[PDB]
Amino acid sequence: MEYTIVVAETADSPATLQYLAPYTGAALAEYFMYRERHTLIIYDDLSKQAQAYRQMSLLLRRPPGREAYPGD
Amino acid sequence: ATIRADEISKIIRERIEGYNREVKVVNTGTVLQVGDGIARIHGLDEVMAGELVEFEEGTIGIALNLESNNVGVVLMGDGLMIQEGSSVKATGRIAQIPVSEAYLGRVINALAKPIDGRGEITASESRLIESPAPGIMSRRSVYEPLQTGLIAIDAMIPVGRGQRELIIGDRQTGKTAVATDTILNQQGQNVICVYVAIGQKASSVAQVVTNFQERGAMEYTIVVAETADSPATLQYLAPYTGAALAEYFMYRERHTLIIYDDLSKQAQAYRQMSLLLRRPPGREAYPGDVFYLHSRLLERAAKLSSLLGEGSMTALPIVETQAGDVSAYIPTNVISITDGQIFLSADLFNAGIRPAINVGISVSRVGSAAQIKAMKKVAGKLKLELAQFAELEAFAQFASDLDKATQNQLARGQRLRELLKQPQSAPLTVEEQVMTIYTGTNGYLDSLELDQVRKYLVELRTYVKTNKPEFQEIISSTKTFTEEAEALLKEAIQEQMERFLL
Amino acid sequence: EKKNLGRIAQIIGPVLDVAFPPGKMPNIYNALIVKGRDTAGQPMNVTCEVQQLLGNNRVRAVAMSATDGLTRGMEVIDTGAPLSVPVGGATLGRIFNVLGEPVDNLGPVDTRTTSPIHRSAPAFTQLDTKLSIFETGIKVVDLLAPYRRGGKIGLFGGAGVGKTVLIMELINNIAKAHGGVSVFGGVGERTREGNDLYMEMKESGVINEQNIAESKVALVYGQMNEPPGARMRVGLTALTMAEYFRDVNEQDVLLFIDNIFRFVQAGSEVSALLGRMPSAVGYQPTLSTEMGSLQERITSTKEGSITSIQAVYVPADDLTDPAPATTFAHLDATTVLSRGLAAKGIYPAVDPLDSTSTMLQPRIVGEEHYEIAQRVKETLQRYKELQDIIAILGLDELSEEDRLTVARARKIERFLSQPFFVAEVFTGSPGKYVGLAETIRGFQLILSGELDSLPEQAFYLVGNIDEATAKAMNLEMESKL
Amino acid sequence: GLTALTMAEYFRDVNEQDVLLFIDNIFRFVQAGSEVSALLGRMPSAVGYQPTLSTEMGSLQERITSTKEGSITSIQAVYVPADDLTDPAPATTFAHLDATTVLSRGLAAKGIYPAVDPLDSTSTMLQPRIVGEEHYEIAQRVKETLQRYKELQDIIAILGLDELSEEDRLTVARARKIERFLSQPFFVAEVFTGSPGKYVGLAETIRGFQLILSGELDSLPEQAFYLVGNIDEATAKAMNLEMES
Amino acid sequence: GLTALTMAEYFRDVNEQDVLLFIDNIFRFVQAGSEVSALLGRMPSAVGYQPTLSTEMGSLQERITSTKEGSITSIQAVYVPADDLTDPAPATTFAHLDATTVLSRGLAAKGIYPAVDPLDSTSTM
Amino acid sequence: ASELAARMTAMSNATDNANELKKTLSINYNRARQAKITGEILEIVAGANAC
Ligand SMILES: Nc1ncnc2c1ncn2[C@@H]1O[C@H](COP(=O)(O)OP(=O)(O)OP(=O)(O)O)[C@@H](O)[C@H]1O
Ligand SMILES: Nc1ncnc2c1ncn2[C@@H]1O[C@H](COP(=O)(O)OP(=O)(O)O)[C@@H](O)[C@H]1O
Repeated sequence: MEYTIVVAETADSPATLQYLAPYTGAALAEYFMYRERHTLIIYDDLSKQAQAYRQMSLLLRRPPGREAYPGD
Repeated sequence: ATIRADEISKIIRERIEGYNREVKVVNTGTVLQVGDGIARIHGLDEVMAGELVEFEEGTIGIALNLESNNVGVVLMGDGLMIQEGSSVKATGRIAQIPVSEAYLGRVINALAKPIDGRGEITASESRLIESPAPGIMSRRSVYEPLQTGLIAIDAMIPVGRGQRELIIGDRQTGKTAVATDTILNQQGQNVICVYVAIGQKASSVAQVVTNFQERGAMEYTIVVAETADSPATLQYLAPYTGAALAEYFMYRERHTLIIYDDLSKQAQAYRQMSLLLRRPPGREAYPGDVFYLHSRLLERAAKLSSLLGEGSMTALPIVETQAGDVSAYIPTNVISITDGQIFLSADLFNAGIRPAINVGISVSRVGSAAQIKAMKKVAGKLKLELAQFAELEAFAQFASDLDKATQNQLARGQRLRELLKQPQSAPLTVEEQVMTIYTGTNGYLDSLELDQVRKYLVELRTYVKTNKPEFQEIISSTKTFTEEAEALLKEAIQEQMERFLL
Repeated sequence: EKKNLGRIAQIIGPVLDVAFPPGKMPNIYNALIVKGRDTAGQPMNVTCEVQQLLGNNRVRAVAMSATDGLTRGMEVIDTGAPLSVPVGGATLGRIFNVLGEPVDNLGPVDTRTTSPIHRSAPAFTQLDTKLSIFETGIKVVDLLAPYRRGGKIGLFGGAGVGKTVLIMELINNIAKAHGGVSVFGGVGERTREGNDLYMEMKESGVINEQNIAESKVALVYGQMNEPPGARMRVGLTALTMAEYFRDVNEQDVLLFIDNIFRFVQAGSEVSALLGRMPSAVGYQPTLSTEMGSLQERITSTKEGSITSIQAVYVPADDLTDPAPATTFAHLDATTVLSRGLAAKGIYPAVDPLDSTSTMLQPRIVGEEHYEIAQRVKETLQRYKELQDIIAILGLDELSEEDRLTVARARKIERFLSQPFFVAEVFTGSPGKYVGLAETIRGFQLILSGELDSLPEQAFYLVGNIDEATAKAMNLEMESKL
Repeated sequence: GLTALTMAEYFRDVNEQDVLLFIDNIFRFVQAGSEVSALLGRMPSAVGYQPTLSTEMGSLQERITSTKEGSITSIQAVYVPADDLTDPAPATTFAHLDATTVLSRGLAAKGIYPAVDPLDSTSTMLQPRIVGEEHYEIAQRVKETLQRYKELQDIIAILGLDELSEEDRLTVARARKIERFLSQPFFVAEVFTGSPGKYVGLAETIRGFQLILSGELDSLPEQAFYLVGNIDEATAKAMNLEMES
Repeated sequence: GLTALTMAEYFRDVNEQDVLLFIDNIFRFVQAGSEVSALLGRMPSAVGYQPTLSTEMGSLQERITSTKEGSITSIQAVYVPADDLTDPAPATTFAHLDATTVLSRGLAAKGIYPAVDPLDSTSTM
Repeated sequence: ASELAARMTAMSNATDNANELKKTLSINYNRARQAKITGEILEIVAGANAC
């Protein structure tokens, strides 16, 4: 735990926070990376972020694609 | 539904300016909302459905959807330089193409406009693109052959004049060698060929047209060419203009032939057009009207009765399959429309059996009515012996009854396989076909060498063409395999055998 | 092109709606730069392309860059032309994005010549109807799976086999053998792989870094970090850079594409964003037309010839999926790259039997070339069938015709190797160019019993069968000594 | 379809005649209804059919009945698209028909003409009170041996006939004899084969299959049964085959 | 389900005792949402469910928790439609359960009741 | 030795029949996969258009 940061957004969170969590993880690791350090980031179930983004994209009445996932 | 396309501000301002008056915009329509293969037009109050409209860029259109306030026309090209708000003009004419006897030798871009570079084509404008098909009283049973020049087709899948015969296979399996073979074999007969290239790459169209010009077949052939970089509307509409061009010659007592290369590509263009117009699609995203798309096109290939001049149009549509998928949607559509198919097979094509007709799964529902007496009399035994070979080569790896089967398969089947194979762009006349089937299936070519069969057959062919002019006369006179031609061919093949043994 | 100024009306992802003066709005396929504003405190513009006219003075565009930080009411500048990229010898040895901007940080490129990426193909009259054979100088490709000038070729080798070394050898060989140039188009290029490729091109001498414009390649990069508009149009940018070298300079150009499946993938993405109804397996309804409008400009005119070598990815390993099925309607030849041959050191790792070509026909390549290539195929196939029996019985318990077949096949399989000019930098062997004539004259000798008293390690990693006999004499001197 | 049905219904009602109504491809009725219903502004059903598909079928098929005046014996072809028997249009036709006949692409490509699949082709008149008990028992045993054959088909596809038991291989041989004897030459297909069509009565068919299933005709070739009728001709063809050799 | 869960929340929090919460098919708690979702004007998700399947399931499943002042052991029955374990409604529960107990139909078809699939039903304890 | 030869021939035939069956089953699988994807997206798009 002395060299680790844990970004946790559990499944009761809104879709926006589960969509934003890997980006805050990457931003923290990017701070440490650009200050000449070596980092390591683990995205646990990127598919869960894809599902959160699909939920918010469908709720914003955007055109769906395959498996109702948006085009982007 | 609370919004329309005619609800732009200029139309409403012109409505508010004068509410009650007399004269509407008769032939002046202003384009608005240029979309994706469609353009909506406010105006054109007296336009017809099916009417050609003309844009300021020069693009042709067709009034398809005539709603209350705006008509929606389909763009017959890339509608790129259609300025929004520009004028549109009706022509008063339902969709037509100029037809003439002077289209022979030209290359067309689905609009009866040459992409040939040899100037315009004089014509007398007629022949609506969506002409009605002949009725029931109009046509007649098929009774005369259309010789394709291929031994396998002419011997076991006979095609008559007025018959819709499909060429179904995989990609790079033939079908264009077959189509161009049938076109090049029409040199002596009075047949007006038409080649429609719907979605081919422009290099393949170049190869086909230069082969035609080289071998002399463009004196009776028109080429309607839509390349792969064309709008889906033009690929959709090219076979209909091909059929109209051929019908011009058909209804003037002349026999025509038409080959729709890649009707699956026309169905793919129709799918793109329907999906861009948001119509509900069925299986494999096809619009559901795709059967009608193909059936109203192929139903024009008829054999008109004696009162209608005894014209004809033979159709050789070509359908590609995905890994030999006969049970797909578009293949089964064209199979349910046409009068028999010709199955080419990727295993036999790649394995070397070069006209790769899968004979056991191809039919022709004219048959003996198409074939002449000579080919019937000679090829009955051929299709029987090939039938026997068809189960022998599959089930028996070596044989059952290994002595008679070696006298069966090695003598008949594996030499008839080399007898049926035929090079690219080399048709055979019907006399050479009758002679070659006779020399094989009677039992005479049962003791040759498996690589010397071809050389023996070609040399015997030229020999009988050079030293027996009376056999060709007595086959071209009655088209029947008399005993005199039979006996003289027997002694001629003995002569040629003793000549070639050395 | 003038004061045709638009204002953003909608921002929904990377798809914009722009409003215009009532008489002046761009055509479809027309660039428009969004004079946007970065939050940091500087202006920054975003390039978009018109896709559709929507009605009352309103179009719908697709951004080539990201649309974050854009407000409604930003000034959109109509440009009256399609996306214009720099062309000519000024684009050589440099890296470009989809907009023709340099991204290699070497400096600016002079827009002395700018061609549009949206252009119609050559005319049916201007097409060349000849069936020429593109000669790569590689023995296996020239002999067994010949290339066409003006045609397309599909790379099917997975990751880790000699793919990048192969395309670098093709670039160097089209530069040194013919007077041609090459244009690499990276559709969906991973950024670290892009940097590795650029470094290896600098190192292999393809990109002359000590003097640019002596280079043999132009790099265009449409990366995965980029929106689906850029990743779709980067192939058209690369094809325009190649078409300039064909049209104006009359060269034999070599247009390398990365996975043409990601071209189709970006197309399906932009169609899902624009809201059109999907096609059969979910692809864009304009699939075949979107593919053909690209592939029809890779032809051979009366001036030069573009030959494309497109990597092809098959989703779910089936060739009946619409993106492989519509790509294969344009491929003239096919080279598969073998993991097993890359393992056992038969670089270049092209599979000889699974690589196909429609150029391999007597009418096109000569009856001699056709018959010798078919005999080599039969020999290798017989050896492949006989490996299990040789594992069980051995070479001794075979027959004599089968034993000579096996030995000739081992020699042929080792003769399909080649030392590369660009793989020399770590292997050391000087690298050889072998024309087709020496290839067929060497295989005639290795197939008829004229060179059977030689070691198998004498034909391996040579070109030009005289070198095989010379290395054989040296390997025999190793024994005499 | 409606106007042909009206013409037939007039003979059924007023003339009180027993009418035949041969309809070719009642599927295209459904298909054209779907084609217009897309343009009529309706949300489509499962596979893009019209939402009024079942009722459009029933409003036509429920007028083809036998009242006290007459009888309309209608024989209808029903196309299945892409050989998909679970399609909405044939799957809604199945509920209206009372004697089906399903044709197989495999049996057609094997030259077994007509290509009637023996196990999917059912009827509501195969009951012992309607067709007697002998016909019913022979049809039951024929279907039982064909069902056993269809069961072990995959095992004999990978492995082969050499691994079956004695009774199972006897079942295989009798099922091949049965599926060959089910084919017949037609009068209208005399252009496709030659060897003119044979009208085979009912009792002759029952006796022929009784002889196949009884064990008498187990020592004669299968090709004697292919494309014959009235199993006396299968015996004559086996005699001819072993004589001409 | 939220009503019964509230009744269990009170017994865990205010009375501070070990609650045992048995739930019948929580597939029905998601199916009711998918039934009303079209009428709520929401656009449909994958194979036919509401777009908010994962969040709707997650709220209820996350309210079920041992809270270091009292515990709730919750045994939940999850109807898997068409024996399709890759269906979205069971797939989104697999992430919320501790010990999953997958029942096979191939064992019920033999009489291996309780037809608990031994190689499919895993556990984190 | 003759029993082992017969078993070798039977297993060669079984391997070849299993190869052809693997090819046929892969064909039918790819067909069913594309049909499943088509139906899924067409159903989603139909619902989204009705909404
Ligand atoms: N009978 C034949 N003899 C010799 N070569 C042939 C023959 N038929 C075809 N070929 C060769 O095979 C190649 C493919 O044949 P063809 O052009 O007939 O198929 P295709 O219509 O191009 O297939 P697709 O267009 O669907 O890919 C051609 O280049 C042709 O040279
Ligand atoms: N002709 C050759 N001679 C020697 N080594 C080679 C040759 N071709 C490829 N290799 C080796 O095989 C490896 C192939 O890697 P590469 O093709 O660059 O991977 P990728 O296909 O992912 O770009 C390289 O590391 C290279 O060292």
